[PDB]
Amino acid sequence: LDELLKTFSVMNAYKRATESHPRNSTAPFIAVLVEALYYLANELEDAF
Amino acid sequence: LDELLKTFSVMNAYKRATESHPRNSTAPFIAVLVEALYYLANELEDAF
Amino acid sequence: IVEAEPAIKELLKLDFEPKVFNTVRKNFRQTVNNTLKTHLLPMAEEQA
Amino acid sequence: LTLLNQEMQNLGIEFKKYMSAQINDVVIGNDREFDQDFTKLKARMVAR
Repeated sequence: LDELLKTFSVMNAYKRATESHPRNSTAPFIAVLVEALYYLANELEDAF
Repeated sequence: LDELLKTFSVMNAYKRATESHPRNSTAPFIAVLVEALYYLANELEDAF
Repeated sequence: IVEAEPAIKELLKLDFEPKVFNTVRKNFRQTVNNTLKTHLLPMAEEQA
Repeated sequence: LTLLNQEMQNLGIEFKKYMSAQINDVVIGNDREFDQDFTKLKARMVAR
């Protein structure tokens, strides 16, 4: 948890958002937070 | 534009958000707005 | 000891009702949805 | 022969889409029978 959070990058979350919505090359700034939440939860689940 | 907007439903946007993220049964409330934007743009493009 | 039955009945009511209400109203719906969506989809992919 | 192969691939895609649609209909709550069963579940639990 500590390492992943302290190494979090906004650009990775934006890249995830762009992947999640193929039919658009731009993602709203808010999508950064959503993808951050989902990425954190998913990686933590895999470790579990 | 007028008809689609006046007939917009939050539940459809939430359903789109859930579809966009298969590995989770819940979507953050914010995803409603994002999927609304994308749905509007996509349908308008198809009509065009 | 039979004389004290009503008071212990009320005590058990107070202790248990919140537990059951919380569990049933919060978790079970999400648990069922998650189990279904995480079990059926891979099976559908393997069938395809 | 190649048309047969095309048809098989399209069949697989269609089956995946149908299963996803059904599961997500259940998730959203649009499945009325499932809602009836779940409310029966909750009522039975509280009554018990």
